[PDB]
Amino acid sequence: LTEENAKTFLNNFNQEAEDLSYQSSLASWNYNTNITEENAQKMSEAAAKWSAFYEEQSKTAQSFSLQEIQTPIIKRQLQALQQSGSSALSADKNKQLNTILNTMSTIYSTGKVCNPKNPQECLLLEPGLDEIMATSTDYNSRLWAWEGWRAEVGKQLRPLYEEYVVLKNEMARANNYNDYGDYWRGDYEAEGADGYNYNRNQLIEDVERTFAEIKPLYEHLHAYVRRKLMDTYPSYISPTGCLPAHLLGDMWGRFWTNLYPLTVPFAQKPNIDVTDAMMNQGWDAERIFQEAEKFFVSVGLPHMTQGFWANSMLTEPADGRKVVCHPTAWDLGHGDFRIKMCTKVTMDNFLTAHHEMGHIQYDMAYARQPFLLRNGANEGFHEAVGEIMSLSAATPKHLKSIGLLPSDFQEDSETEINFLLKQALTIVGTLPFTYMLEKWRWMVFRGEIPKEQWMKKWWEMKREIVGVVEPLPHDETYCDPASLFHVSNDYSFIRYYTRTIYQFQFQEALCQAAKYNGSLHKCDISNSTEAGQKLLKMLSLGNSEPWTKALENVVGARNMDVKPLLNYFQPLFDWLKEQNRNSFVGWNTEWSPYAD
Amino acid sequence: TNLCPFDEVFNATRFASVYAWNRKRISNCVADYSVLYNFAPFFAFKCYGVSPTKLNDLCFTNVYADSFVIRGNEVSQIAPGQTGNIADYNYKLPDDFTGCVIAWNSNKLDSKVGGNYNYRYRLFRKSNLKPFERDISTEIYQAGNKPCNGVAGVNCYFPLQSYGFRPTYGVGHQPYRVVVLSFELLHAPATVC
Ligand SMILES: *[C@@H]1O[C@H](CO)[C@@H](O[C@@H]2O[C@H](CO)[C@@H](O)[C@H](O)[C@H]2NC(C)=O)[C@H](O)[C@H]1NC(C)=O
Ligand SMILES: *[C@@H]1O[C@H](CO)[C@@H](O)[C@H](O)[C@H]1NC(C)=O
Repeated sequence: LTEENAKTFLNNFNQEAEDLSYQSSLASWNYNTNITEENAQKMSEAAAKWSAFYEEQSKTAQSFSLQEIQTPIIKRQLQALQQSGSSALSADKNKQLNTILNTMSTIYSTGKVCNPKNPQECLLLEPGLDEIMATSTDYNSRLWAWEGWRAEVGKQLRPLYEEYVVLKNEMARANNYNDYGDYWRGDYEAEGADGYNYNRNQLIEDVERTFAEIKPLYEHLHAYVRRKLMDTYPSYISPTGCLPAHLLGDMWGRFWTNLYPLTVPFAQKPNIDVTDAMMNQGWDAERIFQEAEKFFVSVGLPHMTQGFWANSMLTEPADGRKVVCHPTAWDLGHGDFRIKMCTKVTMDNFLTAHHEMGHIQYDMAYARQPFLLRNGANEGFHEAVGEIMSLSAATPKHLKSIGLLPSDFQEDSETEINFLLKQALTIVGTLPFTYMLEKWRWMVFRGEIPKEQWMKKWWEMKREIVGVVEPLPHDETYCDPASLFHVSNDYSFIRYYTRTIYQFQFQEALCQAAKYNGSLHKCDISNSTEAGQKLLKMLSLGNSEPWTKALENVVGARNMDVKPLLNYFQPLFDWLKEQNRNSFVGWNTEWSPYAD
Repeated sequence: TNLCPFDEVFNATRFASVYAWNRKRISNCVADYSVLYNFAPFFAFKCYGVSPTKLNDLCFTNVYADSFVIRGNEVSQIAPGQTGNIADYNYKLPDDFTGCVIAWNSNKLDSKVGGNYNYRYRLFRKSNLKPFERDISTEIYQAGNKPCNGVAGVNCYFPLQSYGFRPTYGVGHQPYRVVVLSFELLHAPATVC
């Protein structure tokens, strides 16, 4: 039978997985929103039940041939069920991996450093070091905070990361994969027809095919900031050298958005940073989220569910319970959607609200697909879907419509230039970081870097690729990369590289569909249902069709494309070239600020 | 005037499962359909056979009223000529159906934290139901060519599964009490007026 005998099995599996996976999500949400000792044990048991059931179902489903039988939908569902993955380990390995992950989470969650002058006052990262890295203007204090965070947590994660990577490579080898890097890269393998084909091996060769074309755009942006930072700390900057690793606007420098007031071209024009206006006019979290929802309603997307407002966190709990303030969008299951985020009255949070609500909208779109296909087409689509809304919501014309900007405001050459520079400082600044991190982790998972050369290779590639230098050499005994949340929680990072192109492609397609004319960076798709429908017809697909077809349905392409990004950033390249007439464009590995 | 017992079928502490609906023969009563709206919030009251307004000046013979509890997605499946997972194996209506349906939401009455598994529905019936057939029997359903003789394994399955209602599922997967009325005029003196 095969086909009709597997249809019945899938019917059995779906309406049992949908009920035994909801409890684990609910327990995880309860533990995350309220940290105690009972919730952790409840989550641990609820995860174990689901793991055992998934193992049994995968073993049952593995023996169904699939040589040439079945319809494509059944074939996709059954192969997804068969692929197994993390449940092909014995109990010993499973429990060791689980306790390693738990110890990682415990160490990273409550890391602390103390002020050298005042030993009593010891600060965490969320309330204590984020503010320092964002606003602190003392070079020595910033270096102190960076060194403390790199010296406390980095000590306690090296052996854990060694054991974790060893176990992950062993599991991936057992899962008929080359390594866990190949396990990560296998998400892009599409095979559903002729022409709609892709290979795991071809992903890496497409990365540098789009990095080199972006490399000289970043060089002019890196040089201009460094010359601008020459006067900020006149002694503590070497123009004939790279940039310090701690004066990058964050703890690691993922987003250089905090450098905008220290790199703004014009100081006389009204500042597009509307945090002051938001604070003055009397805004709160409810107002922020209602304004975010009105945008999606205007585009022509469904309203937020009634339970969303009554169940979402959206605010610091205060009270007496401890929570986790990492923004997330939750899809518990059976139709439940919630958002956990510790919102504050700023603009970064204003855009993060749009990002998370875009995640929620994409999750809502494919609710009618089968359980095994209720996923995004690939890991790099959620971020792009989220960001193509912040792109339209961040424009000064949109800011003026909601009354945030003055009603006598006038757009000129200054406003467009400033807007483009602010957007570039964030979008362009994160691509080298993402590429470096993902490449380094891929080499680590392939085992090409020894334990005695991890830091050496990491910093050498950082110097020759991104172009940032360190204030004091961190010995190999530490583990610098493990200090990141995604590294310590085992999250894929190349999605953060594919977003930076898919978002621009989707933005240009929506601008063309919305009957807009003019420059690309003044689109503001609003009150236009054409773009909404064009986006929804592909959002609703889910994982049922290959990502190549999913992309084509909107863009009319079948691979990555940098041309929309270059079109977006065209008006800045020329200005940077003209303004850098006396620039020493170029960084070197040999120049290190410290002695030897 | 002798009122008709509608309050004891519209106001009950517990309804019955989908696969075994609870039929009730109603006869020799004064049918007052105005008190149906006394509840007020109805998910769907548009109904077949007769005019939207009930036309209370209609005299019928015995009338059947059988009720159950389903999801919100499957409320639209209670209609003549409608197929699916619940109108083929659990409850089917005639193509010339006379009478109609009533449904409303109830989440603060029959859905408890931790889930209640007292509501069950049938799947894999092996043959689409004829109108008004119950099939309470629970024997393992054969899927293949192997004689499973009462033990559920390999490719032989158990036909009943539980809804497991919990609060905060959303309107789609949230309890909806459903009661339907079938009007009969098969000769004989007319009683239900
Ligand atoms: C946060 O979690 C703690 C325990 O994990 C909750 O404290 C208990 O909650 C359960 C749930 O009903 C009950 O036994 C009591 O309300 C609490 N136990 C005791 C001994 O007091 C706490 O209620 C949770 N916080 C919130 C806001 O739900
Ligand atoms: C249903 O019964 C409850 C309690 O018996 C009562 O409070 C309610 O009014 C009744 N609904 C009616 C009469 O419509």
